Amino acid sequence: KEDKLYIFWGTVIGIVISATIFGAFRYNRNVPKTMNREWQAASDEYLKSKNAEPFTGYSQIQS
Amino acid sequence: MNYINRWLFSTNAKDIAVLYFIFALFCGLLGSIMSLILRLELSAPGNQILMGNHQLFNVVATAHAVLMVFFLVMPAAIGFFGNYLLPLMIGASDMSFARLNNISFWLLPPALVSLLASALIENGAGTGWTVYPPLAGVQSHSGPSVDLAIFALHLTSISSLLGAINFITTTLNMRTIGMTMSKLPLFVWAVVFTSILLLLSLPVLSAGVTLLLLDRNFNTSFFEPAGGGDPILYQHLFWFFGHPEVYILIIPGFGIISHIVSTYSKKPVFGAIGMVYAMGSIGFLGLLVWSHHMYTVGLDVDSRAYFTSATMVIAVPTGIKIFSWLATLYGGSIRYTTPMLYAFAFLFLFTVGGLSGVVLSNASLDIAFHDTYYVIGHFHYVLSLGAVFSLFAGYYYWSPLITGLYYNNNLANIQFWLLFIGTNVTFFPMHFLGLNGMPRRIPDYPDAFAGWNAISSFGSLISIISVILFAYVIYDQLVNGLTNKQLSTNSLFKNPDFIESNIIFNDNSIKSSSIDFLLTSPPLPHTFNTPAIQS
Amino acid sequence: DVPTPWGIFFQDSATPNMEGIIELHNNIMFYLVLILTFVSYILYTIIYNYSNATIVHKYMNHGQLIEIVWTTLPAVILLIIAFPSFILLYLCDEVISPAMTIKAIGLQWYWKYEYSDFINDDGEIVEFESYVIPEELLEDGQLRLLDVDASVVVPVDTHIRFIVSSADVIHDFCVPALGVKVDASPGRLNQTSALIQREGVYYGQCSELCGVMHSAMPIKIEAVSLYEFINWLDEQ
Amino acid sequence: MRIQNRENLQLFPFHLVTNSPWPLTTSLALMSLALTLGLTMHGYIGNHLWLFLAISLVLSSIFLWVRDVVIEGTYLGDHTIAVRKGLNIGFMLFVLSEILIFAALFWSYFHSAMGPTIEIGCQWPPVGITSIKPTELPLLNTIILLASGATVTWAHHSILYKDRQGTLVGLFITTLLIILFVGCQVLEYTWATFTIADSVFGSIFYAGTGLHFIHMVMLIVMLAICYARMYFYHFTSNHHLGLETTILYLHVLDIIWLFLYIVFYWWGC
Amino acid sequence: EETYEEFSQRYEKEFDEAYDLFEVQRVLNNCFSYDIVPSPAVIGKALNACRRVNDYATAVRVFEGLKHKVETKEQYDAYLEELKDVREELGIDLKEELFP
Amino acid sequence: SRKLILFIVFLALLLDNMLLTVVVPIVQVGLLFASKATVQLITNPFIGLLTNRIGYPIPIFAGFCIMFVSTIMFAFSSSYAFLLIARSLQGIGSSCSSVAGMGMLASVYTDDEERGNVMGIALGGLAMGVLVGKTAPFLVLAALVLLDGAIQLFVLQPSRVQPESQKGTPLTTLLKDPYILIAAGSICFANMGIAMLEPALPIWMQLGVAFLPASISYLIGTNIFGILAHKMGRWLCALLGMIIVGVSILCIPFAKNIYGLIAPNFGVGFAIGMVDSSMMPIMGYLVDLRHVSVYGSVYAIADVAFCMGYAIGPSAGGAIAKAIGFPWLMTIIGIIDILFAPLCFFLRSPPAK
Amino acid sequence: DVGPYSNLPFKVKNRRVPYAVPHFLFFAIGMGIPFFACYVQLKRSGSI
Amino acid sequence: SLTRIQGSVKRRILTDISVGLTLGFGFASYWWWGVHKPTVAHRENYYIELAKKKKAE
Ligand code: HEA
Ligand code: HEA
Ligand code: CUA
Ligand SMILES: [Cu+2]
Repeated sequence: KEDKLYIFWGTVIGIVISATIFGAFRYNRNVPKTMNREWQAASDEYLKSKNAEPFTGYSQIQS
Repeated sequence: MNYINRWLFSTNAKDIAVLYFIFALFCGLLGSIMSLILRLELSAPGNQILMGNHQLFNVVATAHAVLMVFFLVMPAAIGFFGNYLLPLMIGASDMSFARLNNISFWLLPPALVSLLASALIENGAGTGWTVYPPLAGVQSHSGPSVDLAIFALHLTSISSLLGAINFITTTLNMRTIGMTMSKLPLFVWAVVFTSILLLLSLPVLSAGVTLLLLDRNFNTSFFEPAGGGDPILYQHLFWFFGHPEVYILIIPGFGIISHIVSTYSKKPVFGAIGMVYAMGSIGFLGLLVWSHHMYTVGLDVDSRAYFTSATMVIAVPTGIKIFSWLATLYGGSIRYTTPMLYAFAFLFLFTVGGLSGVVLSNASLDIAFHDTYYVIGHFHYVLSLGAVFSLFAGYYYWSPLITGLYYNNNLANIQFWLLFIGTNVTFFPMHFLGLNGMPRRIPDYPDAFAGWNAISSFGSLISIISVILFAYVIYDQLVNGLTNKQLSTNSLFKNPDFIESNIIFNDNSIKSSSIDFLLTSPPLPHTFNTPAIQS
Repeated sequence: DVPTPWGIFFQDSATPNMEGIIELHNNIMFYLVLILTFVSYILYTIIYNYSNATIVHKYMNHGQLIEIVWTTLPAVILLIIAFPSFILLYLCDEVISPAMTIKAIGLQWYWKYEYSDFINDDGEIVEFESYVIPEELLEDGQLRLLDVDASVVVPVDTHIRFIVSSADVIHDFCVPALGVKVDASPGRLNQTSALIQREGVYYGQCSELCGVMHSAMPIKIEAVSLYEFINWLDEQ
Repeated sequence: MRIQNRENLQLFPFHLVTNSPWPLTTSLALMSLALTLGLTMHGYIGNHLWLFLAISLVLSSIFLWVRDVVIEGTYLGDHTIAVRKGLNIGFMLFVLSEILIFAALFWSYFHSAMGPTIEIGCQWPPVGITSIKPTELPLLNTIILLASGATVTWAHHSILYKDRQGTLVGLFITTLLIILFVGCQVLEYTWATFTIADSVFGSIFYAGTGLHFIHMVMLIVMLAICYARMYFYHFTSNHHLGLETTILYLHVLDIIWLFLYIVFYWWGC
Repeated sequence: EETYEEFSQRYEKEFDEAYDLFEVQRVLNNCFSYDIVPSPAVIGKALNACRRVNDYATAVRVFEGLKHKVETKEQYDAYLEELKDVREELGIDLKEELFP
Repeated sequence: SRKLILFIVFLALLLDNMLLTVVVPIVQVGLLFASKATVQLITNPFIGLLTNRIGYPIPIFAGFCIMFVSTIMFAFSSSYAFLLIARSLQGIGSSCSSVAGMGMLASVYTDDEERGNVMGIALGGLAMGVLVGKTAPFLVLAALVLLDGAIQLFVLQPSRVQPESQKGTPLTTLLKDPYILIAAGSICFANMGIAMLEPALPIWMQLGVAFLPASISYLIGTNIFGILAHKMGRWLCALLGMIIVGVSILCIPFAKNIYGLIAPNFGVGFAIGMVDSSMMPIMGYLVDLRHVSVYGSVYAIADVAFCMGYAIGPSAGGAIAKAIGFPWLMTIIGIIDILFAPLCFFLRSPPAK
Repeated sequence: DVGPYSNLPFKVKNRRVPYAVPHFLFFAIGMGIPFFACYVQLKRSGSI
Repeated sequence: SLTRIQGSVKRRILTDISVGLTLGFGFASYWWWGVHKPTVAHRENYYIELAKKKKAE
């Protein structure tokens, strides 16, 4: 009974470290000019005038 | 001088397997760091780590393909488990051609040097793993990089051919007194059936690579369409090697799983003759299909219909093996030790990665999936989760017998769960990126493919931590490993039964179906003086 | 059409061939889901019932009826899968009268389009080259690494035959919505056929590796009406 | 096993090789050959006397293996009935692998002969390339090979009837009946009208009949070491495995030449 | 291919010829490894076989395996109301009466 | 299109020799072994007249269905009379399939140079059945290929009865010609020796390794000499083939061991392959030169000459082996095969009409 | 001398430098070479 | 009576195959009648509205 707790709390502290490493490579990114909300709202008007994705959905907004 | 005549000038077959293991560990570390370099660039849109260089992205992908198709999986599955276990299972002292075993080892460190020197003298060799003719000419790659990379696929070919002839010649006339070739264990049959494909596939690859070399440097024009040749010929002469190759990587895994399923579930394997016939059928039907990698090149309409028919037939023998493994695990008692965890995680993920192969077999459906990340997600569920899992299970099964030193159970379980979680996070959104339409071999992508690329960059950092924990497991095995056999009862090879008392069990401890687990555990240098007897 | 950010499934169709592809994939997924659920239920039963058990049935090792049932039952599934696959392979192609031909030659890192008809007596064939718009010169709202300076403009409800070749290395023409994926190898011509049912814009990317600028080579197809196509062809 | 003094001799009929250094040296020679051939073909070295040292060291490494193969069989005396069967199975599985290299080269011929491209105006042997007439020197080579296949049967049937002069003469005649093949085929490569670079036709004709040239230098060497080892009394009337491997290697090359003469030299249209 | 009335004769013959504790536990181990449960006559022979070799724990562990082989609880109590004069003559106590 | 017909004919010949030869793993024995060949010999000329009436594709799939139901009746048959009936229906199905398939390859491929190559590929199925585990993968591969054939022939385009536009010459008019008979005799006397060698080989002397080199050499011989027979002349290939069959047949009595039979067996099989792929296209050439072009009855005659050896072989071979013995039987068949070879020169240029 | 530390090419116990340094340097080189290759080919092509 | 038990595992096998297939067919008949057919219906009703607008014009 005192070994399954050890395996569980060994896997949790293996997932927490990788999240903190990946977060450090996430603040320091090269963000291009197209990834902004005021640029992905201008693309929706062009995709609305020339009718695109009629059945499902079109939305280029992901902030 | 005794160091030289025993670890450099060697004859013993079991002492080359440990050198194969030490080489395979290094060549599986290098490619994994190269894969971490790729996955840290394919994270968010833009040009992040490699500043603007689209060379040194294709070079990294090529060198990550070669170092783990040719330098990790084959040396582990042929050198460490084939050279060591096959003489002990069939009951022979050593191999039939021992000096050929020594040359088959020592051809590989000169093959590593040329591949590492194919990425420093020039721009590099960014041709992909499949070195296609009209890109790898003297108009895009003009330098000593492709030439030194196709000389690393000759030495490995010579080593594999010389090992396969040794494996076939040994099992024919070097058996014990009472073994016919119908009482052999299943691992010996796996090694035999991969050694026949190694004979029947490698001359075509050697011919195609040599003709590519003659086209590059002696202006011969086999595959140049300004003199009367076709590039498509090379594709034929590549893929006739290519599809036997990907069964060579997976057939030695299967037999290993059988032993674990036969051991920790205390039942014999359901239908062994059906299993060896199924492996024979899989080995034979891997040579009559090669053109399903080429459906978009412009073939006939009556030739696609043959290769859709001959590809879906291979599902029938593999299902026999899967359902026989289920029938073996059905009735018996199951104790969950660290080989059986990897065994249970292989019967589910090989099925998931293999059911995607039926979707790609159709020529009508391959128009939507060719050169797309669906293919990558298909073959990573089978290569990383089918072969590497079998390798880890084989290591955790046979390492106390070979080495004599035990390991901590808890850290091995933490390693297994970290591999499981990180690898299932990494390769599953590749199916979604493939279905939406992301092509292969691109550093930069449109902004719509961003979000899933943020998630598949997170599991790789989980898997590298599992590799580092595996390194610490090996270190804890080597130091203080004599005192790691009373912590847990995983060290016992088989458990006491219901009626079998403990006092009776300590007198008669090992019950087996092979010669392997009754030896003294360091295996002796000369392990059979008098011959073994089978009725 | 355009890719969507958190995509799970296919893009939307504008050609009968892509609808046949979608229908065949959704037919295969039925049997694959059935097989995966059967295997997963058997492992669940094995884990829940026969874990750390006192009784071992160590003599149930032969089987004779049950080995026929896992040999004939997958075969019937393969025949049922193989019927519509062959019908889709043979049936949906250019059986009757293509109405146009556009030659799409692939150079090193751009595309070259020739509309081979509409020939004058002197050889005044309409021709253009399509490049990629760089990130620095984009206007407000254009898609990065997919938007071009010249686009292939075709009518609706007209069979169009694409003949694809190359001049340098092996390329691959792709428009995902239209169901077109054919190679471009430097010494032979290849053909595909497309019929477009609704107006819009259709985007695509090259597939087979060609060198450093593999990620910047888009394909853009506009599907105008017939009057707009005639007015466009009298300007170029 | 119940013979009286049985402990003093080995209890299983298999050969335990002593420790030898030659696998490492072969690999170190192939390292030098691979890197020098990769480098001299693109600059970076200039002098062409390192490649020749690499080839010479490789060939001396194989010769130094075969010495220790001979001494362990005619002097130490460790070749039982089982080890001979293993060596025969081994050699058969290299002859089979050396056949399948020619299969790929034959399939590289029929993929262009049947269905030629548009750049060559659709025609075998194409316009401007005069082929080699098969009623000249390619007849002489065929009849010399068929005679050499007949003379070694008089050499293997004279070592079984214990006639020494009659094994030496036949091997001598065969050794001079393979040198003439090489001498004729080096004269057919200096009196030709088309090179390795003149078509896909001149590129596959000098790549299927050039591997055969390298494979027939090996018979001259293997027959020299079979004449010289018979002159010095190493061959008995029932234990000779050097002759049996050279006979199986010659006949496969004769059958391969009879398929390099109907497909390459006669069939052109 | 083997029927109930041949199983329940062959295992009686095997139980009436064991000479050591290894053999009694060997025949007892592969008797509980079929689809047929042992008959009340076979188990009555197994306790005399355990009496000849003089072991006590094996005579208790036979009755514990019946609780796992038998499907329900009513059949287990139907086994224990017929193997009662065997128990109270030799002296075997069940596990749930010892509380070990 | 045109290649799927080649696939269908290859599978038809494969199933022909698989259901003929492979009966033991999957006097009464002389009559039971030859029950298939004689009923095929009788019902071969009827299908040649039937294909002119009802057309090519229907008898092929009728023969496949008849073969399937006859094999499944043979699967659980115990009495002798029902077993004889079952093998008779197996033979009559296998007689429809091969004749109609070879006629339809003759009909579609009109060019003379392509016909030899395609029939050289198609005749290679006569040795894969001799070579041929679980075999359920291969049966469903065959079922998938015939599903493709049925989809293209009967589903996408409608098919009526549709009798042929021209009326062919009758069977007796073909039998009055000397060239067709003397072409058929080459195949008959070439296959007679390899037909008689099989039952007498357990008498003289494991089993599969003796027959394996002929199956290895046959495919290589037919696939090479289908293409190259156009430039060399087919009569010369027939002459050299009969010569090599005779020499390799006389090579067998001097052999005194099982391992000494490997080298002549190659010299059998390759040679008989060069007999077949040379001479079976040229029959379809002769009707295009002298008669009206209907290819049914001529390939019926060719299948008659092929199956005469397997019909007459074991029953006469056992009697000769009991009477005189193996080496004189091999000597007389070898001298017959060598002596026939001079007169195949007559097919160099037949007179046109 | 057959025993549990006899079949390995490296010495583990009774050693001057402790085994942690040769165990760590092996993995350090193995995960440090393909960054050196990228550094060299980045610096040869202008970019930092 | 209650002291005669002959077959127990075979009934378990026949139940565990006849539930793993009903569950499989249940989890596959939601993919074809709740995910697939309404998408084809939506696709068709989009196309029986684009033609009527062009007919009006
Ligand atoms: C790792 C080894 C491996 C394995 C095991 C397989 C397995 C299979 N592969 Fe191969 N394949 C590769 C190696 C491998 N492949 C690689 C590396 C690629 C990428 C190509 C690259 O870019 O170079 C590839 C890609 C690939 C493609 C895509 C080619 C392209 O991009 O267009 C195809 C399609 O035909 C294919 C075929 C198959 C098939 C049908 C199987 C099948 O064997 C899968 C069989 C599995 C099962 C079917 C499970 C059985 C379960 C049952 C219970 C049976 C039930 C019965 C039914 C399903 C009817 N493979
Ligand atoms: C050999 C099989 C194999 C393996 C193991 C992997 C490992 C991984 N691969 Fe895959 N990958 C391929 C097959 C494989 N790959 C191939 C063939 C290509 C080339 C395709 C192309 O060129 O077109 C490729 C390329 C490739 C790319 C580049 C795609 C491209 O450029 O188009 C990517 C990127 O996401 C990727 C993903 C990953 C990841 C994250 C891992 C991670 O799993 C890496 C981490 C590794 C481990 C988790 C295992 C460590 C192993 C050991 C240390 C165990 C040693 C064993 C013993 C002790 C017995 N791979
Ligand atoms: Cu250009 Cu791809
Ligand atoms: Cu494949």
